[PDB]
Amino acid sequence: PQVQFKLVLVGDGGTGKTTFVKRHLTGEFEKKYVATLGVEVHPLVFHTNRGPIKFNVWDTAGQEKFGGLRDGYYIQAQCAIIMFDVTSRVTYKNVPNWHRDLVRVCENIPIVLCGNKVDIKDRKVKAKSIVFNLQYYDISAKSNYNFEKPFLWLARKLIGDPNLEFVAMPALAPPEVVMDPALAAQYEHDLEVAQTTA
Amino acid sequence: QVQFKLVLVGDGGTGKTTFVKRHLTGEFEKKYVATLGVEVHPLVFHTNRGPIKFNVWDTAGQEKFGGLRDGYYIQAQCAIIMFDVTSRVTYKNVPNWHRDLVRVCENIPIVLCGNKVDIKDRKVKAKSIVNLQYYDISAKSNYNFEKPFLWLARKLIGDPNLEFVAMPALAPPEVVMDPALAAQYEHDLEVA
Amino acid sequence: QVQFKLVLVGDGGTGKTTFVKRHLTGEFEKKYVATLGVEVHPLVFHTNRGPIKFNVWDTAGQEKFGGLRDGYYIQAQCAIIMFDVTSRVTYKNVPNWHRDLVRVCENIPIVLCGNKVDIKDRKVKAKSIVFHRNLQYYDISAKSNYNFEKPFLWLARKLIGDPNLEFVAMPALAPPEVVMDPALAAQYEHDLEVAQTTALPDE
Amino acid sequence: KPIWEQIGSSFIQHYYQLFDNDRTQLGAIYIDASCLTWEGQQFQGKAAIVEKLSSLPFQKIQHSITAQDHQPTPDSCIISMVVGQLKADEDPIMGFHQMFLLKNINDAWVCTNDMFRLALHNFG
Amino acid sequence: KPIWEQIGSSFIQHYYQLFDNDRTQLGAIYIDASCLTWEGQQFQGKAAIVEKLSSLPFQKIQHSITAQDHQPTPDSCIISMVVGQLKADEDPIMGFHQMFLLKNINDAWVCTNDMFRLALHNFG
Ligand SMILES: Nc1nc2c(ncn2[C@@H]2O[C@H](COP(=O)(O)OP(=O)(O)O)[C@@H](O)[C@H]2O)c(=O)[nH]1
Ligand SMILES: Nc1nc2c(ncn2[C@@H]2O[C@H](COP(=O)(O)OP(=O)(O)O)[C@@H](O)[C@H]2O)c(=O)[nH]1
Ligand SMILES: Nc1nc2c(ncn2[C@@H]2O[C@H](COP(=O)(O)OP(=O)(O)O)[C@@H](O)[C@H]2O)c(=O)[nH]1
Ligand SMILES: [Mg+2]
Ligand SMILES: [Mg+2]
Ligand SMILES: [Mg+2]
Repeated sequence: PQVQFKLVLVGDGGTGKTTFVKRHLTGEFEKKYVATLGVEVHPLVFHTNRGPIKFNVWDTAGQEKFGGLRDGYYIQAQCAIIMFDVTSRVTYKNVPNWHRDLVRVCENIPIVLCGNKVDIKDRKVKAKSIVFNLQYYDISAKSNYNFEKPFLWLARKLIGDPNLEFVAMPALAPPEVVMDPALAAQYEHDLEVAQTTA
Repeated sequence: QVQFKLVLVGDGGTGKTTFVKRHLTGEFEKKYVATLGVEVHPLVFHTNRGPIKFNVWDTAGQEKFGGLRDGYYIQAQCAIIMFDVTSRVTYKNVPNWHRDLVRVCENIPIVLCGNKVDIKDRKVKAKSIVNLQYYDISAKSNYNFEKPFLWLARKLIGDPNLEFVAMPALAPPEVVMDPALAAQYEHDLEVA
Repeated sequence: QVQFKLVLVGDGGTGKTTFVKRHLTGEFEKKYVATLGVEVHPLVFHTNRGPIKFNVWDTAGQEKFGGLRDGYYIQAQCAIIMFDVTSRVTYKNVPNWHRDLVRVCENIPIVLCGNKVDIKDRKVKAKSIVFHRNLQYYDISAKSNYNFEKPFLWLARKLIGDPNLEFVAMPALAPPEVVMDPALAAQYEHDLEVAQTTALPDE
Repeated sequence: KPIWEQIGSSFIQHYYQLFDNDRTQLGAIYIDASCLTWEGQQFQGKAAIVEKLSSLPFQKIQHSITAQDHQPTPDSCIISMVVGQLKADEDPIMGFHQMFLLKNINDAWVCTNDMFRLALHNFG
Repeated sequence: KPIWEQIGSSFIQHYYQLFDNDRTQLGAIYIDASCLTWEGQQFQGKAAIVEKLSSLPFQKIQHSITAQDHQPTPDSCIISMVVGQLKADEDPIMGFHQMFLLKNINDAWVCTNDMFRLALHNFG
């Protein structure tokens, strides 16, 4: 029928996975909870210059706070977002564990790494540490900062068009926090420098 | 709108699901709730007092393993207890179902239904059967389909003169109900 | 004397004759009875409570063409059922030997023996061997005299009613024609131990 | 792999293979002291248990294990707990939970205690 | 109601009361010989168990019991199985199971064995 892509969203509890996916208002409105699987599936539609794409984002019911995910949570995933908290160094050090599982259960699908809560001034995990088929982005879910970036990169990879663009932002929940334009510019530069080093 | 939660209970294989599925818009508009093990069939009836809706709870077959959960019974305003007229054991389990129901819901109206009366070799007859009403039904033939719902509606609304001004669209009969048997069955029960 | 008839049975080629022949004096003193198709070996074992004599009945190969006659089984006070651990068919016939044995001799003590455990590429392993459940099992290798005394000791303990009975000395045995790898032997004994301790009930 | 986990895993595989194949033969894993609680209903001993399981009114059933955990107890028993799914006849797939306690009696691990519940609840 | 049902129900009520309000105070029910398997991860001893349960990354949690079944064991223990639902923080409601083996020591019942799982599966 439609070109749908299963996107599994994973990462340590409290990293802001749920807050992040909920930003897309229609996807929240039209989500579906399946308790047997422990997942809320959000249909996130984005509109590219070459038409619409639909990400079916699997958000956990918080069972990562209890233990590991069932393998069937990952099954048939076509892309993924690994999420950590830039104010919590442990969430970042657990990223390889998440990556480890994804590669095991899943095919060589594209994966995006997202460091969340960059609006919080006291940042522990910075660009330098992060940069040393995978990409990284700073995001702040509470301020919609860089919200579209992970989806654009995955869309480009999945469709095989590196010149793919989004012609319009989906309806987003209004920012509950200000992303300081000065910090954002600085972080964006810190990433420019870290990229030049890579 | 006026809606009533109706729990449809009884032994496995008595024809509960076949009965409720008869109501076509109710089947089409049903909703499965996995955690509760129920399919809720929203059955609308047009009455001389306006539209009423019986939200009928049908099991996912878990009555085969044992009793139903409280959450299945909770806030039911009426109930249908069903059994198989060809299986006497399903009828001897009626009090257990009644008991399980009352334990959660003390004083709701109940209709008892002996299903499969189209099967000529019948084991449970009017002799043995006579806020609780009984009707013969045959789900496969649409026979007496409306009877339990009309009684419950009159009882619930408190209007003994409530009428269904229209019959819901029913799945076409898959079996014929013998007119002579029906008349006899109806005669037997009328008399008391 | 204190003697017992012992019937040694099982499929042909399982190594029954090789086994009984290990006891050199019993081979020397054997008596052949053509009419019953048997060679009877007087196997003397010397226990701490004195000597015991197992008169072992060995076939003349008739098991290759079908079961043994009642005249063979009759009056047996104990028995050994043998199979080949490299041949699955011989282990699948073990129940058939038990049945015939029980028909003519209902309640006698029986030992089950998996022969030729010296051969690598064993097919019938410990885990598979749960049949025995008056029954006892042992690995044996006739060609190497491995565990040769085990079945007779167990049978001697049951018959006399003394579970503490020991053999004070091994009889004169034919020198091993084959090596039983000690490491391989230790492993096999461990497998059987574990199989027993992790046993679920019988069907 | 610990010995208790070995015995437990074997028991679980055998119990569900047999249940799905033929309920009526499950008597062999119990004894007369055995306790069953089946969806709240209690049964004692080999016979009553076999009667109960055999009487379950479905023509066919299938089980699958999602997770099984095993432990030894101070009294040298084995606890075996299961969370899985099942399908009776053509009904929807349902989760289930089951607990077994194993004791080594007469050189075989018999089930002394058994508890079963469907994964159905009170809140939708 | 049998004695094992009265004791079992009291343990259950006390366990989840403590668990829902202050996990850190759950040591008292466990001993050094206690075994906990928590979503597959095994733990031994009162100290290690309390640490694990305290470290669980949620701020609030709430359990409701769907069903609890209690039996007496041949070695005079009480084995209990629980099926129910929980809610951590503001997350969705999930099903769960939990088993307890209670042993009477010095006229005081303590948990020697504990197993926990979320009622989650690989496929619907
Ligand atoms: N300041 C800030 N807090 C956030 C952000 N995203 C999530 N949080 C907070 O992190 C906590 C847990 O978020 P949640 O979405 O439940 O994380 P999850 O466990 O990965 O689903 C909540 O109290 C949120 O307010 C963000 O972008 N900025
Ligand atoms: N002859 C006859 N069979 C029926 C009738 N209603 C149901 N059945 C049959 O009874 C069997 C079980 O019916 P089902 O609806 O699944 O019973 P349930 O377990 O109570 O839901 C099916 O094979 C149906 O075909 C009826 O009115 N007449
Ligand atoms: N490798 C090995 N071969 C054996 C052993 N016992 C018997 N055999 C061989 O098996 C064949 C038949 O053995 P035999 O004693 O005649 O078996 P029987 O028919 O049961 O008496 C002979 O070729 C033997 O060499 C053993 O312990 N190890
Ligand atoms: Mg979440
Ligand atoms: Mg049904
Ligand atoms: Mg021979």
